[PDB]
Amino acid sequence: MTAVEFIEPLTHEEGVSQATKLFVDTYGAAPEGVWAAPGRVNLIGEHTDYNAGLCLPIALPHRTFIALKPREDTKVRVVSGVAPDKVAEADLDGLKARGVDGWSAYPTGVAWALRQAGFDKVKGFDAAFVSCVPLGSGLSSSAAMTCSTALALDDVYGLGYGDSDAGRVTLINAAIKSENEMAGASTGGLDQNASMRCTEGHALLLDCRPELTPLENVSQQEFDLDKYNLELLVVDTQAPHQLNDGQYAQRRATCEEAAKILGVANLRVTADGISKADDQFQALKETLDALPDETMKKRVRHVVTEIERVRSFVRAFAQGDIKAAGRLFNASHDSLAADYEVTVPELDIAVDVARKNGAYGARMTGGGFGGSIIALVDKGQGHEIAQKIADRFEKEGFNAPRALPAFAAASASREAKL
Ligand SMILES: OC[C@H]1O[C@H](O)[C@H](O)[C@@H](O)[C@H]1O
Ligand SMILES: [Cl-]
Repeated sequence: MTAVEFIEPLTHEEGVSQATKLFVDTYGAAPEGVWAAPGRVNLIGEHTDYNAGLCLPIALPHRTFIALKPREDTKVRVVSGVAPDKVAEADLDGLKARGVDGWSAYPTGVAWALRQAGFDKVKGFDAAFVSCVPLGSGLSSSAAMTCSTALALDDVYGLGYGDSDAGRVTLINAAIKSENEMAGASTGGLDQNASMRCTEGHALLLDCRPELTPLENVSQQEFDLDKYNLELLVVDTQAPHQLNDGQYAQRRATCEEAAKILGVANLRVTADGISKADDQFQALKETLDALPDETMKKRVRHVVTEIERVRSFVRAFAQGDIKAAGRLFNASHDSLAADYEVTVPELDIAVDVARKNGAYGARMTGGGFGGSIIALVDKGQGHEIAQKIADRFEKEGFNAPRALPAFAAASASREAKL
């Protein structure tokens, strides 16, 4: 039985080359250019983004590439390099929310979102996608697809939102709106902020209070693994997970009803009230006594402690306290498992193997219910822990996992013009 596979990121050259070839093969004409948005890892601050909390993503070197040409009419053609025979075709003229299904919903929905926002310059396009953000990995293949399309449409229609950070929040809202209202997949804003606003060697300290301007809601935190002789191990469990199954939405609804019983606009209000209390334990106790439901107490107890763990992680990493940073990873997972109840055996067992084989800490990243774990480990130990996870997986009768190199990489950009 064969060694655990590592999924190497497509280079600049491979992405441009493969995106354009799929373009020419499907459409015949050359694209106007090639754009790209990365997948992401969320280091800590999970199930916080839709509660107006704190998140800390990095962008992966792993990118979705779009070759795009705008069209004179309102028709949209899209093709994906995982099925280069199925061209999906749709029409923007009079298009309604939910008006496209399948994966074509996501990129079509981006033009739909921009025309809904009053960008009357935006008509149709042909696009070809090639990605190495693994599907079902919970590393935001979704956001990589929408944010690449949103940057391409901004560029070819000359909207003027692509060449600034502040500008991209308008493209981000469009990408978010495509996923929520066209693809009908509930999403909270973490993935698309990461994909369009992270920078190399930095994590994005994202504040999700919706009243904040773009300059107020991000801080670039130094995240140089080489400084501390670290490696970030990422292992996609490949556990089975129905893409959009209602679990994520139930969570959001419980939180939204938490906030209503509590009489706050959102749980970040509640979390900030507890944090600044002398006796945080007494502050959380008085909060949970207001929620009569056992499960709702646990969801709120997760969101309150998780926001504080983001502030605690940002301090720990800047101090070079990698033991303390690892413990914060461990506490975030443990909270996701017990209090939020979004883990599965594959995630728990992968984490336990990492823990018992010298990881500073390990945790599920993104939504849960499957997908990927992340581990702060010593440089040169990633392969060994990945292979230990794979061996356990086979002993368990689980599907084989796969691992990804990971480090803080660049956000969305244009890769090619002519
Ligand atoms: O941290 C939980 C996470 O789950 C998914 O990846 C969502 O799309 C994100 O917006 C975020 O809510
Ligand atoms: Cl096909």
